[PDB]
Amino acid sequence: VQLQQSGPGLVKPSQTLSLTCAISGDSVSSNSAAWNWIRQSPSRGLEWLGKTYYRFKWYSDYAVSVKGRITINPDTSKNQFSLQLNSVTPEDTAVFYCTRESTTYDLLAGPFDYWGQGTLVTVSSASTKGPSVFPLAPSSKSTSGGTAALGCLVKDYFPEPVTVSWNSGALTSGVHTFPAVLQSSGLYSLSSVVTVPSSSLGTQTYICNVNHKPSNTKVDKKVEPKSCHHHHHH
Amino acid sequence: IVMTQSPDSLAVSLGERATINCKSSQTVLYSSNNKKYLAWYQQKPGQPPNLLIYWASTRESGVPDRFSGSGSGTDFTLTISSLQAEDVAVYYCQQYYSTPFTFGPGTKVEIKRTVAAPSVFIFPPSDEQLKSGTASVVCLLNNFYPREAKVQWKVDNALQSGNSQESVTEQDSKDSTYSLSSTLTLSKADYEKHKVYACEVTHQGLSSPVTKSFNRGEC
Repeated sequence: VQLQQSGPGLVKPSQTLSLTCAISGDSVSSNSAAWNWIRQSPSRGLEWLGKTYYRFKWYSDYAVSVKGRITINPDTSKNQFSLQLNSVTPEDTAVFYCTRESTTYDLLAGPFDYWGQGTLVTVSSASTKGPSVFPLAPSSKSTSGGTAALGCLVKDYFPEPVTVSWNSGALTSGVHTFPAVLQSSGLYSLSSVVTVPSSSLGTQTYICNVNHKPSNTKVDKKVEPKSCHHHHHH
Repeated sequence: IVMTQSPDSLAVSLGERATINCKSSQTVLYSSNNKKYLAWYQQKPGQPPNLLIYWASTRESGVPDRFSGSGSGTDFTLTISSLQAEDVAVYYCQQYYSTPFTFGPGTKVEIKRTVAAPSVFIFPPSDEQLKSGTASVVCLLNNFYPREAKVQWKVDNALQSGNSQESVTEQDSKDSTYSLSSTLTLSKADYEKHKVYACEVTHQGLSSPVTKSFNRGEC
């Protein structure tokens, strides 16, 4: 069983947040499941929003905090279900999760046993801005004991999030992708660094793959030791 | 049904036991079938919660047996019999006894390990960025413990303020360390007015503050 959510991005205030969760390995009409949305925010923590489920017809139940603003609709043809939240305000910004509640016969409730990956929806009137990606080149100042640190600086984007991978996902050990910082301009920046053997910088290639889904921006940057043209006197 | 948890957090050494408490404001033991409608989840940063325990005491398939749950219909515990590095996370309990289903506020679990000094690195701005008119200098503190650290920027030995931002990682799931990135940002004009760019790092693992520096336009 896998639950795959639609991507992150901006919703303008007073408009309708709209997400989808695509199910594989199970049917959205399953007699023994209910299909839920959960939101996770700063201080409200994890909060159940609603669910739909098929017993002999479709039923939906919704949290009182979103009464009259929410719909969760099944799509039997694409084996999906939706979340729509009406008239969103900036305070609706949150990570949203779809999840399966597993039930059986003579049990009318169960835990959330499978979860989507989460979608950060940001409510704001600002426009998206894609990042600039700059190399953090390995140098004498980023080495230590057989090890070299290198990275990418992902600067001036909006909204969160950006995805950073290295070598298309083949490089994961020793990677630190830092939490973004909020710049005074309201834009975000982060860095992603990796520690590699200094012995093999000549034979290995290190490419940071940056994906800012809210703006449909993908950047690949090759990061290499920088050639020297200065100190002009020796 | 308000769910509360205790403690709010904990940090203990590898191989120690940890118990996390959870309470529901009314009973979630169902008289009809004598089941407790109580689940526990593990959540790591960037990931969805992951079901550990349900029916208060049944371990979910694929969950290590060092996780167990027990409870009384209103008071519940999650126990990790022997804490492992990959257990750093937030642990939530949740009742599914009555709508609306409600979650506890979470208990954050961190590993207490031995002191480890940061490896300090510095990166001048890229030529590509400098063409854009801006210079970002990055100071990197790699794989240190404990999380407390102080970075100071000095430009030609003058202490900086108001032009840097930093952030720290979550705790590493393998070596239980933290890493920190600090970025000094100047205009290209301002950057090119000075020579020595340095970050100075104080940490419990360092007998005296470590300074990492470069000379602009020198190599």
